[PDB]
Amino acid sequence: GGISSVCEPLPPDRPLWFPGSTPPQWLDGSLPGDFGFDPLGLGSDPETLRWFAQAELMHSRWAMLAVAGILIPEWLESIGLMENFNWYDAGSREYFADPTTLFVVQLALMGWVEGRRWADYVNPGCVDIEPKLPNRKNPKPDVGYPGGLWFDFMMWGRGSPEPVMVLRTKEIKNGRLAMLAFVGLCFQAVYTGEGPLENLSRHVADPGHCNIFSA
Amino acid sequence: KKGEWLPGLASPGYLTGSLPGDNGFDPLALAEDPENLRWFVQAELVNGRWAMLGVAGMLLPEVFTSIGIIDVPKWYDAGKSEYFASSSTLFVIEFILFHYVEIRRWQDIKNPGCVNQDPIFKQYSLPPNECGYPGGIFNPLNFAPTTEAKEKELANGRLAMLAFLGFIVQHNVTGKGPFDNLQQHLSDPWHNTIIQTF
Amino acid sequence: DIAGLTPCKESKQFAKREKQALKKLQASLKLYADDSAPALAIKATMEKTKKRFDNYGKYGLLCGSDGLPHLIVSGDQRHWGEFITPGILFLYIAGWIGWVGRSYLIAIRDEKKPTQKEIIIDVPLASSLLFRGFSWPVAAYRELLNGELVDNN
Amino acid sequence: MRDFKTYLSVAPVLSTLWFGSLAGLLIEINRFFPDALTFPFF
Ligand code: CLA
Ligand code: CLA
Ligand SMILES: CC1=C[C@H](O)CC(C)(C)[C@H]1/C=C/C(C)=C/C=C/C(C)=C/C=C/C=C(C)/C=C/C=C(C)/C=C/C1=C(C)C[C@H](O)CC1(C)C
Repeated sequence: GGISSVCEPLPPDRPLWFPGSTPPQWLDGSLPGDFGFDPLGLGSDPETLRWFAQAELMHSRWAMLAVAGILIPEWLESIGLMENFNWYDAGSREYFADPTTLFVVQLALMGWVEGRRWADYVNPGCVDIEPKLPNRKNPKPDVGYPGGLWFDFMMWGRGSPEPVMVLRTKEIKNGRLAMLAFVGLCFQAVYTGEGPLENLSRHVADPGHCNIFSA
Repeated sequence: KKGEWLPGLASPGYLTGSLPGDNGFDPLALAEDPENLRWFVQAELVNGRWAMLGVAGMLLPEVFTSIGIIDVPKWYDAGKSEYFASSSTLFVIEFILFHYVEIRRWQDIKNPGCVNQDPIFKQYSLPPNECGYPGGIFNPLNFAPTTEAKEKELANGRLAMLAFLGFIVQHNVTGKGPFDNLQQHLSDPWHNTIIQTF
Repeated sequence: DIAGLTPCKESKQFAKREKQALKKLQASLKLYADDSAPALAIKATMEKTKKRFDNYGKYGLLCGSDGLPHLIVSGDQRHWGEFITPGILFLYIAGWIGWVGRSYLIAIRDEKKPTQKEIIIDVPLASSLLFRGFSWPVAAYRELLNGELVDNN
Repeated sequence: MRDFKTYLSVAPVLSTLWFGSLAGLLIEINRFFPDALTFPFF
């Protein structure tokens, strides 16, 4: 009737990665993108399952940001709005500081927030960033899905347009696709010796050739 | 006013918050024993106060020398300077006086309120007081020793000990004054950091 | 010149030993073309030998009559880096290991089956106690002062 | 997964991991700081 802000677990007859097989007992559909895929049984322990879910979420978000920052500047260079973009050679460019001191500064700045996130995972609610306004009531967020004023300034979560489970599976699926994409780009940059969009262009033309088997 | 050094972590049981400057920072469980905590409070107070005096002595004269008001040698080069007495006599005098005053302090640490009285002029005695904060003659301006002042003193002491560690490490790696290191950092920070001195 | 030992940077026999080592390495090097991988490995070995001899000369080591450096452990301040400083570092690390092991044994002492925690190490408690040995001298000194280091049986 | 982590916590596996990490650290130190007879940093 209103907006439900709780994740709804998928029914036990949900579509699976391998239809006709029995989904594992530790995957009951309560997690985003739950398709019953665990051949090695790595998620048997619920605590390790929570840690692996958070790790998958983090890898998903970093991979989506990574693939966006590879593809969009590469699509701009092919269009012509970037003079000398190359994501493989981007790390060896000349900046205002050495890579080592930039790495140390990045380590400190990122280990602040990664460690605040660690404290939130260990103790939910120990660190709160959303303001405690005098009569506004802050809803309790899920671990790994925070966000009031800063991380969720759109209020697109918490049951708004698509239910929280639907948007979370969408995020997880795009993240898995981006992880596979980034690993593919990393292998293509050292195998083909070319860019991503160039490789796509030579694969779309005569796809019977210009493949993994022709370098 | 207690606070946490780590928001996620819980405070230890022996660090309830009675002591000033309590942020629950004992990850290595050094002060689990109450006698150990009682000794470590005094050790922290004395080390922090000496670090205050030391960091002031190695920072402010160097800043004034760089400005040009006075011509004072660096803190590492002040040992070889010329004085009215040699360094050995000064060390012996300092050893004698420090032996006396620190033995008196150690007696107060072992049993509080036992060495408050003058041994020469017995009519002079310190008022009753907590260990580590001896009032009377040591507090001529009669400033109130509230817990806010104790917390501020402990915070400045911890900052001073960190600053002294930075002082000795920076002189060990660069061989120049800490304010000279600050000026070199302020010249262009992104190529004058810890990284480029190695 | 302690105990009649010349310094290694002013010793003729030290340079002679370096000459024999370099001559043997060059004799091994002469069998291969200079652009090959074995030649590069031999050249790297020669450069390492030269750096080693230069470092041994510049470190202040005293070389004997046979051309080899002799360590002095009597406590002389010129040679505190041969024994005393590495000895202090080793004592610190060994006290770290011993204190961590003793803390782990004390922690699992009052359990139902303590032996199960020895064949199968409980990793979270061990990793919690790993860094407690960083301040092992202070903890050991206080435990000795409070009479907790020893057991009176 | 809990049983596999318990197996990883048993004495030979944990000893192998610990000693392999220690041996790798010592080997890398000996590569980057080779032929160390004294402690010259002080
Ligand atoms: C995620 C999707 C993905 C996509 C769309 C592409 C796309 C492309 N790749 Mg990359 N690649 C990927 C992942 C991906 N790759 C991965 C995971 C790896 C290795 C770990 C590689 C390694 C790689 C190599 C070595 C080469 C390419 C090349 C190419 C072209 C295909 C021809 C071929 O020989 O490669 C097929 C290579 C594979 C190793 C197969 C990996 C497929 C993964 C496991 C699953 C993707 C399937 C899934 C249904 C994706 C959805 C499709 C679509 C809706 C997005 C094409 C432009 C070729 C090139 O451009 O030459 C000119 C080539 O040389 N790729
Ligand atoms: C790729 C798709 C994707 C999707 C579907 C989701 C989905 C979800 N996220 Mg995740 N997330 C992602 C990527 C994604 N995320 C990335 C890359 C990060 C790292 C920065 C995060 C980190 C993250 C946080 C920190 C939070 C969420 C939250 C949520 C919810 C918000 C709805 C949503 O994001 O809008 C769906 C639509 C989009 C993602 C469209 C893509 C955006 C385009 C490319 C750019 C944005 C446009 C423009 C530049 C922005 C405005 C400009 C302005 C700053 C001036 C939803 C469950 C919130 C939460 O769960 O609270 C309940 C929470 O606060 N996410
Ligand atoms: C607490 C805790 C807790 C947990 O549980 C564990 C742990 C972590 C281990 C712990 C610890 C921590 C820390 C950090 C510490 C630190 C310390 C310090 C640094 C000190 C200093 C300290 C320091 C000090 C006193 C200082 C002093 C100084 C001085 C006197 C000076 C002198 C001088 C001068 C003026 C001038 C001239 O020209 C020179 C001289 C003559 C030289």
